[PDB]
Amino acid sequence: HCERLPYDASKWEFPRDRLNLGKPLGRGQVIEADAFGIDKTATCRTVAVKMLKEGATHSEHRALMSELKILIHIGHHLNVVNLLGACTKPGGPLMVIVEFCKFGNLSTYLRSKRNEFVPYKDLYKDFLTLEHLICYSFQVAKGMEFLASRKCIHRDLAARNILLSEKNVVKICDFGLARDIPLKWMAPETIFDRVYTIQSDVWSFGVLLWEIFSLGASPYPGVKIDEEFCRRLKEGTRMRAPDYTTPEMYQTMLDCWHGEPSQRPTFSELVEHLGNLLQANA
Ligand SMILES: COc1cc(Nc2nccc(N(C)c3ccc4c(C)n[nH]c4c3)n2)cc(OC)c1OC
Repeated sequence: HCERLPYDASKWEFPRDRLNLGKPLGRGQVIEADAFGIDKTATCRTVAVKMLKEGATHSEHRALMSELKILIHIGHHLNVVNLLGACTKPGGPLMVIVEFCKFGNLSTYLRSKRNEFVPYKDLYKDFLTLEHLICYSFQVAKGMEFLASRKCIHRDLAARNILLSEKNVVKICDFGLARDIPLKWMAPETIFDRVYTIQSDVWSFGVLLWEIFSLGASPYPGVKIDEEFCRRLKEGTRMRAPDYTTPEMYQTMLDCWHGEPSQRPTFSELVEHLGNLLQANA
């Protein structure tokens, strides 16, 4: 019921003749673009634009319109990919304009920096450290506490859906399955009972932490995702600690993977706790 939602064109509508489309960013289609005056200043800024494919079904146009209204409803936060404007009027294609994250998804970035990482550390001069990793974790937690306060469940929280921007700002994206009230990231109650709550997102956040402190490895390495895996997960079997974690961060993963959803930390508690780890590293 996010079709009903209002669209204030005065606030959001951006003229199509001030958008210059660039290279595709993959796969609905996302394209890199240049927008003049989208923050109301006299500047040409790089943005990302979701538009439709050459087919134009009603359900596809409905879906994208729903994405837009959900983003308007959610509101702005530093640690989500924010809406800048949209092109919705009868002139041309439906286009949703968001902030461009120039480094792409966090899983891929982290993988590309495995020989450019050192923990806690004589002027290497470009490398990732534990500080960065804990900083990214803290930021996603902040983004999730925000989404939780807007009464959303993400339902697909994974490093590939975290985007990296300039100045080490990470942003939660993919709100196409965000609701109001892939198995290796899924909580047991969501696997077995089909449940989704903010506390199920906490479990996924735990898998995301494992992804961060493995530098973008795939969860449950070499494990068959079958009826046994789900047995083991129900029982209480968990991933071992990844290669680049601290003890404290692995403990937080285990906490997020509590069997009882109400016994997992809330995102506010994770923001508190991760904030303390960040300052302890520093
Ligand atoms: C993941 O691929 C890259 C992304 C990006 N950067 C980027 N920044 C912001 C958004 C965004 N995306 C994909 C997007 C935008 C709008 C929507 C909407 C309405 N729904 N979903 C959206 C998804 N992609 C940069 C890359 O290399 C530099 C990538 O590697 C090719």
